[PDB]
Formats: sequence, structure tokens, C-alpha cells
Amino acid sequence: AQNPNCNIMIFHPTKEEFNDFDKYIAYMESQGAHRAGLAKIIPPKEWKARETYDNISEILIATPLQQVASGRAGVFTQYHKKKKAMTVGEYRHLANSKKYQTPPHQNFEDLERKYWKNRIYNSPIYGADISGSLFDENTKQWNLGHLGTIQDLLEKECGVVIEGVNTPYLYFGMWKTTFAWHTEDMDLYSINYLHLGEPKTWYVVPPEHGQRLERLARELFPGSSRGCGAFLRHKVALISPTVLKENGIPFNRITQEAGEFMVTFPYGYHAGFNHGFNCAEAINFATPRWIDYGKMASQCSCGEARVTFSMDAFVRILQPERYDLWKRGQ
Ligand SMILES: [NH3+]NC(=O)c1cccc(-c2nn[nH]n2)c1
Ligand SMILES: [Cl-]
Ligand code: NA
Ligand code: NI
Ligand SMILES: [Zn+2]
Repeated sequence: AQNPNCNIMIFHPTKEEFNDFDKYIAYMESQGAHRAGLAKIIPPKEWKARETYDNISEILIATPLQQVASGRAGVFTQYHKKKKAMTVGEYRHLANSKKYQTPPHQNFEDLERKYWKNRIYNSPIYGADISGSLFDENTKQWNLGHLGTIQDLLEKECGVVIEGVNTPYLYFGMWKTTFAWHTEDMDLYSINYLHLGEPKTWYVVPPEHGQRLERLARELFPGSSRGCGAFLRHKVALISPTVLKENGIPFNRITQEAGEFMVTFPYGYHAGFNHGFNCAEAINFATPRWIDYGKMASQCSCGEARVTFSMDAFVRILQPERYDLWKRGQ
């Protein structure tokens, strides 16, 4: 059995191995990468996403979000307060201001300690889920806007055409910008590229142990759990590595740097934070191995989670018994 301890694996594909995306995902899984929930892929030296990042300043962040915490340093929720629009250039200047800039620190571990000690006392601002892409159209390898669609995957595996599209999103982060514990919609894969800037630290729970995390979350956020049987779907709960370790929850951590890809695997819970101003791009995707995870994915039907149009078909076809109840929550 490959990677029995569910360690996060790091891959260094050659330029030849970088041609066929699906093939490489399958190769990583043949090595047990998925057991960890998250893998890092370092592109070959011959590859680049686009020529420069010199001309990105005019991109608009239509609704920046201020992430306001409640709770305690290691166990907190965050809610997203909407702010007035601003450009990426304006956001970059804000991230670098004395109020929001990354503090002096010795190494990634010192910064990690400062994050978990101090995050709740600040409210960082970020740009999230901005449809768009920064890959140049001439980048033919691992271009996140040119991947096979989930709708086509389902059609290929199960035989029926469905409506819906699948396009990338941009994220602009600053110090302490936080992504709460979650799996992807319908327990899809994700792929995540860090285009520019400071690092992003990730925490992940092996898929085989996701229920352990759920059980702990239920204990630590008891009101939220009563409100929804899949409340981690809401993407607002944080639990620190110290608290995870105290509670015996299996997990791993890794820092992604600019120029690196991260893949999350079906039912791999993840959370993390940004070290300073950065830009990432991400998209969900599927493979044949996802289908069984999609069939079995929990769903939030309390109303809070969101309205993702593309998800409808996925629930409708894979989860017919649940569909009407889920559709009401939409
Ligand atoms: N699955 N991918 C993610 O959860 C992900 C991808 C890119 C950026 C972020 C993110 N970075 N800061 N807040 N959220 C999350
Ligand atoms: Cl700090
Ligand atoms: Na470990
Ligand atoms: Ni995610
Ligand atoms: Zn819910």
C-alpha cells in the first residue's frame, strides 16, 4: 500500500510529464499521494504561467471581504464583511500598509506561531472567488482555464450530458487572510496555483480520517452543528494545529510558494493562511475516481452554504434522493 502514513508528497514532473494533466494526476495517485489529501507539484524549470505580472494592477476586486473572527485563538469562526471595491493595485498597497503588513519573523514556523497566537485580534481583507485567469493563453501545460470540465467528466463516466460550466477563480490575499476548514463542493478535487507574492500555508486531514475532523468540529462548535449537519460546508470554522494535536486528529502541514501548484483530493479537508500579499488561482476538477466521492458527498441544505449553479446537476444525477431537499436549501 503506497504512502500508508498519508504524508504530503511533493512532485517534480519533467517537461514531458507535464503535458498530460490527467495522466500525471493518476501517476501521483499510483504513488499514494491522495492519501494525504493534498500534494505539491513543482513545475519543470522550462515552464511559466505567463510572461510577467507587471500589468495586473487594474483588475478589480468588486467586493473585498474583511474576515472578522470570534471565539478563541485556537477555535474560532470568521464572518465576511463586505467592503467597497478596489483594484488589485489599491489592494496591494493596503496589504503592505503598516496596519496589514506581515510582521518581522525568523522563518515559516515563527510566522505560523504568530498567526495562531494573534489572528483573532485582527481582521484582514481579501479578494475571493473572482472569476478570471492569469494564465497566458499560450501556456499549454497545466493552464487552469483549459482543463477538462467536470460536466464532461460526468458525461464520459455516466453517459448523460448536463448543463453547467467550470471556470477558474482568482484570490488576492494578505497577511492573516484565512481559509476555513472545508472540503470542496461535492468533494471534488481542487488545483491551486500561487501566481505571485508571499506564501500560503496549508493544513490537511487525510480523506480516510475526515470524519474525525467532523466529529471534533461538532464538539467545538456546538451551536453551529445544531444548525446544520454539514456546517463545515459553510466555510467559517477554524481549529489550530495545537487543538488538532490535542485531540488526536491526523493532519499535515505544508507551505506553498509562488510558482507552485497544490492539488487537493476528494474529501481532503484543508484550511490555511497567507503570509502577506499574494495572488492565487484555483479551479475544481474531477477524475473517474471522484464519481464515488460525489455520490456520497454530504450536503448543506440549511441555506447558509451558497448557490452554485453547476452543483445542481451534480446533485440531481449523483444524489437523486437528496436532490429535492438540497434544492430547497438553494
Ligand atoms: N481548494 N482551494 C482552496 O481552498 C483555496 C485555493 C486558493 C486560495 C484559497 C484561499 N486563500 N486564501 N483564502 N482562500 C483557497
Ligand atoms: Cl502578528
Ligand atoms: Na504526519
Ligand atoms: Ni478548497
Ligand atoms: Zn448548512
